[PDB]
Amino acid sequence: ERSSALSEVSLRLLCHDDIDTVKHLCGDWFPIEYPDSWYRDITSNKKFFSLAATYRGAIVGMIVAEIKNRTKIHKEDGDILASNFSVDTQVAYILSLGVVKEFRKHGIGSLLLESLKDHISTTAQDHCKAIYLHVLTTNNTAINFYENRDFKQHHYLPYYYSIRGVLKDGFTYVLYINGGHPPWTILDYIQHLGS
Amino acid sequence: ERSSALSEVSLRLLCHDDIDTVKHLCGDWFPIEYPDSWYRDITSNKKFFSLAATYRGAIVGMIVAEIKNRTKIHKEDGDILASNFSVDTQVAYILSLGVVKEFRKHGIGSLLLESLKDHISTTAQDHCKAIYLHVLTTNNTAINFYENRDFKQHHYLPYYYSIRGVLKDGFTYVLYINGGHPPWTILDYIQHLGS
Ligand SMILES: CC(C)(COP(=O)(O)OP(=O)(O)OC[C@H]1O[C@@H](n2cnc3c(N)ncnc32)[C@H](O)[C@@H]1OP(=O)(O)O)[C@@H](O)C(=O)NCCC(=O)NCCS
Ligand SMILES: CC(C)(COP(=O)(O)OP(=O)(O)OC[C@H]1O[C@@H](n2cnc3c(N)ncnc32)[C@H](O)[C@@H]1OP(=O)(O)O)[C@@H](O)C(=O)NCCC(=O)NCCS
Repeated sequence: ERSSALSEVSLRLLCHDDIDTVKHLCGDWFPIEYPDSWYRDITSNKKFFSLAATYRGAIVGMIVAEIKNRTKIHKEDGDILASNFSVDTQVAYILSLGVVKEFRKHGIGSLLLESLKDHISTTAQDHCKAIYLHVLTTNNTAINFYENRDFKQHHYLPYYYSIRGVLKDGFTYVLYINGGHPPWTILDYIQHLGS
Repeated sequence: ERSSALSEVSLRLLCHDDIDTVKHLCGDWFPIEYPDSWYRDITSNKKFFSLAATYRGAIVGMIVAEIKNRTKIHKEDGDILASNFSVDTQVAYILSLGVVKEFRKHGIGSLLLESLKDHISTTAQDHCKAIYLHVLTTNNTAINFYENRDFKQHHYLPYYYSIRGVLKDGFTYVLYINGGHPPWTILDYIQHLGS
């Protein structure tokens, strides 16, 4: 019924007209209060690669990412890349990846991810050295999907409580590309030089 | 009427019985959703210095702070102290400082702050090197109060949007004590050595 769904899937960019759909689908995945401005920006601003997967013409999945230089990484994740990667080095952050529950396990998520990788290759060549993202600790399904796709769990991010707001805990997950890697400790060097 | 209010003010620790009052007063200052567990912890856990100011026996102000080693500072604020301050160095973070609006400008906030400074001296001696806190960009009144009290604006903290949650923008404000200072740049050294 839905069994054949991948054969009826097309890829397109998000656009302003998609905002209400995007609110609905994102809200289903994640209980978080993004402002309208966030939705307008991700849907309409070319700084983002925002790609939808449609089934029978209706969005059933999306990936939203930003390719940016390493200085734009928030300090909590600054150490995803070693210091010997210069300030000009690029990374891609995945703001959102999701697929509608009924449509999961048909290969849509993988297709979206692959599409982003292709986009990175054409757009940034070998300059981009990591793709990174955040997952809630609770998301067993997502973690499995990413781990199976070579993403590594970089570190735990704790609950954050402040006047500015509250953040749930999470993990940063990173796929390294084009030779990227995290900072190396004394032992890491001892190993490479040693052996 | 309220004019004489400081003469009728007493200081006491927060306790479990205060939680509903604390929710009410904090909520009036800040629009943020702390979980019940946060309130239980700040009211009852001795890891925190949580001090209330009462007028006619009722809480009209409070300060909540935690004295902690520097490794416990979140990475966004790691650079409040220079690297030559060892890992054993302590800082105090102010989780909350507020006074009920009608009772403001009677000296209650200053008293709470001074009390924390006294607590730090007896508790940590000269080991604590900074007191730091966060304010929303919107808080003109708080900024004035802190700036007048020698706190410096260390840096801007941007809006944060993620699956984990949303944070409003803010500033980190720091008072240095016992010789504490931020990292020094090449020019900063050139100046000290130079002149
Ligand atoms: C993680 C997620 C995106 C995966 O999407 P999918 O669309 O489920 O991804 P895929 O279908 O490509 O892969 C899922 C599994 O199905 C398998 N699969 C793909 N097609 C299949 C098929 N036709 N028949 C059987 N299995 C299939 C894949 O091999 C994969 O298994 P593997 O990891 O063992 O290889 C999805 O679980 C999700 O949207 N979760 C919500 C995550 C979230 O909260 N994201 C951000 C919040 S805004
Ligand atoms: C910042 C804040 C705590 C200050 O409290 P206060 O109780 O107002 O502080 P004080 O009364 O000590 O000082 C306020 C001013 O009144 C002056 N003052 C004190 N007593 C006075 C008096 N009796 N007559 C006239 N002025 C007086 C003080 O000198 C000070 O002015 P200055 O900065 O020019 O010196 C208060 O504005 C507040 O609670 N703001 C909300 C901040 C917030 O959101 N905090 C965290 C959110 S959880």
